[PDB]
Amino acid sequence: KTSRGEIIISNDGHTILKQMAILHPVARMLVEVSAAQDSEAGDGTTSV
Amino acid sequence: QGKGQIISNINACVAVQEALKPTLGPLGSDILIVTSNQKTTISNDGATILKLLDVVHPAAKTLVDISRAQDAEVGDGTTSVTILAGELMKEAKPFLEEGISSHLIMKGYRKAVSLAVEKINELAVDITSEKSSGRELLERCARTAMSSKLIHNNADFFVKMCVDAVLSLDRNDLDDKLIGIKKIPGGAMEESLFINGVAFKKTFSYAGFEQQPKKFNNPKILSLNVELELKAEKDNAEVRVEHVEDYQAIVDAEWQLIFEKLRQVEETGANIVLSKLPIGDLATQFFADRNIFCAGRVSADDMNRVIQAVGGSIQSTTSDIKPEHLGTCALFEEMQIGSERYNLFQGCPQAKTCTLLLRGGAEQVIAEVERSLHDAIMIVKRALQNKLIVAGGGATEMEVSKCLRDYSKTIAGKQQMIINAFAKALEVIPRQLCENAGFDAIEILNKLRLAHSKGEKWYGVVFETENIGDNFAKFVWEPALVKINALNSATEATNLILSVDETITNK
Amino acid sequence: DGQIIKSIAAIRELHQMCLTSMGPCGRNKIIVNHLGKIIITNDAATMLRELDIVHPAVKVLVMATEQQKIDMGDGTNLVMILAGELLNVSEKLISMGLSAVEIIQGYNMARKFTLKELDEMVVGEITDKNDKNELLKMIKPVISSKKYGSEDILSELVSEAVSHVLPVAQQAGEIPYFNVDSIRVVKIMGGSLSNSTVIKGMVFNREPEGHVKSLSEDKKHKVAVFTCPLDIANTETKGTVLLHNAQEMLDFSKGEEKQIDAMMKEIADMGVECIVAGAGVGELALHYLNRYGILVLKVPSKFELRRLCRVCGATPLPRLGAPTPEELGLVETVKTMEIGGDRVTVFKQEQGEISRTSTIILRGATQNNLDDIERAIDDGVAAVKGLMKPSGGKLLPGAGATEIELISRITKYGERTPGLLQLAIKQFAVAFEVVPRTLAETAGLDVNEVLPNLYAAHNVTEPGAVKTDHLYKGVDIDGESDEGVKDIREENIYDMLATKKFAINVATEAATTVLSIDQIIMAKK
Amino acid sequence: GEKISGDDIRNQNVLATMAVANVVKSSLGPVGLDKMLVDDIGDFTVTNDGATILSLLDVQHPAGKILVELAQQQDREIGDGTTSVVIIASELLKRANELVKNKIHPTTIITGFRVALREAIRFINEVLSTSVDTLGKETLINIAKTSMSSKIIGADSDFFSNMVVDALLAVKTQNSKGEIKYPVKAVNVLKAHGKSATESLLVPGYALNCTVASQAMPKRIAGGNVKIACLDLNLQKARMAMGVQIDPEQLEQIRKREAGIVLERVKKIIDAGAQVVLTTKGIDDLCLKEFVEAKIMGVRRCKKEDLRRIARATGATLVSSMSNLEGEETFESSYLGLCDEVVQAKFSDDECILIKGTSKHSSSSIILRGANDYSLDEMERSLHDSLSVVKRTLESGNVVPGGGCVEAALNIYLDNFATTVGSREQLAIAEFAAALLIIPKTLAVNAAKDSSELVAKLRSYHAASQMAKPERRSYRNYGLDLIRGKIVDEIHAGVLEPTISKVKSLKSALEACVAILRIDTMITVDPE
Repeated sequence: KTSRGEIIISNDGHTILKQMAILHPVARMLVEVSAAQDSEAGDGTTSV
Repeated sequence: QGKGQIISNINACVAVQEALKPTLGPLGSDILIVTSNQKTTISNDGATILKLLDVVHPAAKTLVDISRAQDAEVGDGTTSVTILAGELMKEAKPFLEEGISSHLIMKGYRKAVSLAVEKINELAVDITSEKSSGRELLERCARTAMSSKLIHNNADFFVKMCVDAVLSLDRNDLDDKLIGIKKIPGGAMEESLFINGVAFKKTFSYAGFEQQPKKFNNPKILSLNVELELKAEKDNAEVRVEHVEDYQAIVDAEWQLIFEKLRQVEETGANIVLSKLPIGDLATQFFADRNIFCAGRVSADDMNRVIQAVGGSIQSTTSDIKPEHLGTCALFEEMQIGSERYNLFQGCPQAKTCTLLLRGGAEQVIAEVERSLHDAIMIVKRALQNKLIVAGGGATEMEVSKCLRDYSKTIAGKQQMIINAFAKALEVIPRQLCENAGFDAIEILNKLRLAHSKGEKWYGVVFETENIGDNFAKFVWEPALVKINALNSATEATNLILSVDETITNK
Repeated sequence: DGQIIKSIAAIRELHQMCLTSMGPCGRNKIIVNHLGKIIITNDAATMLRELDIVHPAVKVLVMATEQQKIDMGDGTNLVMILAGELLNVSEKLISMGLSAVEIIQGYNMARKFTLKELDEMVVGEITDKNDKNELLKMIKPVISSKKYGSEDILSELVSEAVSHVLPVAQQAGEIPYFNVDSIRVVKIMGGSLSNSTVIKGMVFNREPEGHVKSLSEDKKHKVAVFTCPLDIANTETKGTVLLHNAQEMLDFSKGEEKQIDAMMKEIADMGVECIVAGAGVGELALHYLNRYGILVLKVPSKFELRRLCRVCGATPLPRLGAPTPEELGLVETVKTMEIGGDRVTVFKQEQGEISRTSTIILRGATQNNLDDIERAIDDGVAAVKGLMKPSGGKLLPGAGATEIELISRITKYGERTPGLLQLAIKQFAVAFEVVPRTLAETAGLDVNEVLPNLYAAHNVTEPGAVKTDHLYKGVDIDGESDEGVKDIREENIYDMLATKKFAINVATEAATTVLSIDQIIMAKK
Repeated sequence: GEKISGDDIRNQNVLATMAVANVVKSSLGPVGLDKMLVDDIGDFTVTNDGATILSLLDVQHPAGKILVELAQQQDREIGDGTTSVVIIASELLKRANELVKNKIHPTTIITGFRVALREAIRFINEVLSTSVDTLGKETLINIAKTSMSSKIIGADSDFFSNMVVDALLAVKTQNSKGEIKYPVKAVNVLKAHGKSATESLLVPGYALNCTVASQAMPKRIAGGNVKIACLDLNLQKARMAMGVQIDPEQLEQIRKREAGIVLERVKKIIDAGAQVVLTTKGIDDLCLKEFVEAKIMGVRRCKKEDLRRIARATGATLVSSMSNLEGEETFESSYLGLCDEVVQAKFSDDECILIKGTSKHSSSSIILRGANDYSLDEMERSLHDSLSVVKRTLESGNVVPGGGCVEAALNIYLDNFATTVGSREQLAIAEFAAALLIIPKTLAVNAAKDSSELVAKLRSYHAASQMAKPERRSYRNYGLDLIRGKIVDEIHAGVLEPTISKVKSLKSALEACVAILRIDTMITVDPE
């Protein structure tokens, strides 16, 4: 549930990490990893 | 109030039911519970778990009241009584949504238990003859309980020493107070000793410690409640005195009163003199020259066990001691374990009791060991009046479970569903076993339906080989007569909780 | 509208609670007192005892219920629901404009009328006096008010208890009053219903003195009850020991031993089988007591000694002397048998004579369920009292069938009393309609099915045939709940005439007291 | 933000959906009753329809919005009998908690339900009813008596059975490349206060509720070939320019020239010949007087949505402004349609123009009279929903017996199907078969009867039908009577429900429970 009330139900790793609220400085860079997996691979995100 | 109050009373039992799930079975785990006595209880059997459990909701005390009834009755595996009674209340949630009254539920479970009393007699068989008997049958029944809780690997050495202690019990007497033992801290976990008599720790120290002889060949036992110390008289010590020399005579009289009684202790000549009250340092250096065993601060329970062993008595007057008040035993050997000396009474005139000396620093280990001895006397009592047993592992209830489904199928309409829920509630015993063993409850319970129908009767569930086999032929057995009062007690308690629609709390 | 009305809402909370606690299909409750006392029972009488009373009419109901426990005590919630139903009907009568005086007159004139209608429902006129067999059959339906699970086992425990206390003396023996306090039930944790036994003597839980009670197999003994407890000799006021010299210092302890030699040997000279000691004694008493084989009762209570005088049959000696051969009790066997894991000292005899004040050992798994059985024994012996002290209590049709015929009788009385009595009497029969609806509500049946069954039996008419089926048929639910009719003669479910006779006077008294209250006055409370 | 993992999420989701589900279960079956909702804003609606209630109800946990969207999907599929549909998937979540506590994997719970519904399609085909099947006099009346259930209008079934059937017979049109179907949602329902349902009027066509602006205008138009013109052009004093703005006589001439053209624009309508003209925005008495001399029936304060269905049904071209290929303002004769019969009738202290015999698009309107607005609130949504059942009845002749006949029958097929699959999925079939039986059990709860007594007898009659393949009939029987509590064939009682409604009910209920079982955790981000 986002700040505006958007409900998204999925197992996609890139979608979950996109709206995930992370208070850890290094763990925020893990979202960039999922962003590169969608641009380069873009398939089987749940397995990757 | 209403249907919601009954669910609130059931939910109070669910917290106890969910905590007792690991507490059943050999492969069941343990739960940690802290009490107000600063005693951390880690145990398998739920016998002492329900006593030390903190009760929050008032309705949860119903399972505690029925636990003490089955505590002195069975004591081993009684945690399944509240689990089965909890399943009867848990499976009653869809029944509360319907218009079925609790009294219609009362008649449903009663007809299943009334037949179950007859089935247990039919499912079992008289053994007797040249088959398993004393020194054999007692070892098979005691090994099931004990090895299913603690000392899993070393149970071969540990249980064998405890079974040999119960062998001293004989028929025609069968006293129930013979299970009294003591707790010995310290030592190795795999080391244990056998003692046929009362053992009591020093608990105090005095200058004549190292001078106390530990070995008496033919001691004489004497019990006295007289405390040895300089203290005021019983009521009033006020003495009117005129002359000055009489005040030193009072000091002499206070000494002569004690010193004359000190000579009367050594005048008897009994090599064992026990004081019910503490012993001070005033009589130490005197009585030490006589070189007779002495122990102070002895508990009143240990003094009563000596009276019931050698037939002694406690007297406050030495001149009134009768010739039979001095008891004798076969041998007296004082053992010292961890700088703590222990007296030993061997060869009492009549002793059927065996006090097991344990070792180790963990206090929670003896909880089930004392409970195992409480179950050991139950095995002896239930092997005499009626001779029969059933299979072990907990699969006995699954044999009668399907027998209730077959009979009640054709019996009076709606009463089929209520009894079928009882037979469904009997499946929780193997269900909690398959959960803690990492097995598959679906495949096993489906095979039991054929194992309890086309598989005749005695085939049980084997945890060691992860297969289904006969526990009766395996020689591992479980007491049959303990399930009669266990199944009937849970029904009257469940019918009482479901009949309470409101709870009143003053203040 | 703020006093005579709102006062009903205070009882309405307790009235709804009594609807589910009445009948064999009723519901139990959990009670937690302010001091920590826990009570679980289906009877609302004990509930109102420990519950804090705020509204004044609540104390009126518990005192009226206490009057039933002194007399009857069987189905006390019947009149409580009837009294609570009058308050629900009162809201209908007050809305009509009837004054509080005329409403009481409607209930008062119907009270004397209802007492006269109790003679028309009389059945089972004759009853045996000293016959136990017929008594065991009529006491069985009395248990149906409480838990009906086993009525046979509870009757067998009463059978062995009455057989001892019963004076017998067939024909006319000048039979005295049967003592209720003589029979005393003791709750024992553990065991099934069949494990319970009956002790002809006094069942005590304590430790035996020397070893265990024995030697009484040859019988022929003498037991004397001592009212004065045996203790260390002392004066009334607190004294101080004053020694004139040092020689008396060593003789003080020896002087007390001389008293033990004098007192314990003098009381043991006659060889009493069982001595009654209400206080503590020293350890030196075992010298003379174990020598002569005397059994010792250690620290009993106050109420257990009054019942012991009728067991051993010994004269209550006011002072403690040497046992007098003139006044002595006759006791044969005294043994100690282990039951629930501890040695239980019992005074039970074997034949040889029949004394009074027996006891019953009650063994059960659930201690909470034993409270209802303990109250069932009190109501069980109360059923015998109605057939004992009075000439007879006879019988009346139970299961609410008696109140059904009264509805037609009260209806006919309303047609003959015009004026304000028309609204009072016709609604007075409505107060009797809650009794059959209470049994049907606890059973879960639909009222729509029960209503024509209640109208069929006693309301329609009585045919000219002798002993019509309407009188011997009633509302009972086993398998017949679909039909709604059952014969009460085969099941033999009956109630005594004294049950409803005392309830009608309470129903009017409870209505007269509450409905006459103009306002509630409380000063610093 | 706030994130919780484990069974705490699935437990709070089921308890939240079950709490709001038990509220709408009181409306199940003919014995159900409506309920009131307090919106705190001053508006309230009393109805048993779950589509509106779940939309109005504030959803606390975000998992509850899945069941809300489920009711919205039923409107696009069927839309009627929501009391008997949306409560089916609510029972699957209760028994799912016991399976989660077990070692069964959540996908195995899902896979067990997938093979259950996929095989249940053939199970429905066994009890499936053909187009003819039972007597089926008009085959609509037998279904019309079923639509009276689930609602409080069942007491009027002596009328509404003839009302809905006789009205929808003229709705048949040719569309979708020669497909014969009823254009649902094109039926206009009118409400009137007073009397009872027996005063309703059936209009084989379109009926608009409105009167003439001036009382001096003729209120009666009779005869055939009646032309109607929908004019949405606003007639009012024109506003100024972009703000550049601009002898007051020449300034007043602006209104004189505009109103002069407005009078000429009406004269162009006079030459058209249309008997009825419509005007959206209001006008003064100047332009109203011209309509009197025009000998044409006008109407003002018209709703735009009402005129959109007029141009569709009649076929005339809706004209929002008068223009042509040139710079001349006029009205061409090619923008008018034709109708078989058009007449205005007086009904309930009011009048309405009845447009019948529409050649372009055929439809029908139902003008009903009732107690009041609050009494017709339930009767409104109920009749709008009953239009879909009659559509699905004649579109597909497949129907099924109602009153718990399907749920009681599917249990027997799944009993032999559970042992067929076996392994770990056998327990999932048993829980799925027992969950379908909860709906007919809750049916007798609202009727204050004993359901288990009927289910035990009803299932025994369906069992004797399946156990004997060759069968005269000593065994076969079905149906459940709520009033008398007996088992009787529904051919006499007349309760039958379309198959397409029940198939799509269980088809959508499958993915409803799976959406909850696929949620591992729930996280909520605080708003800005």
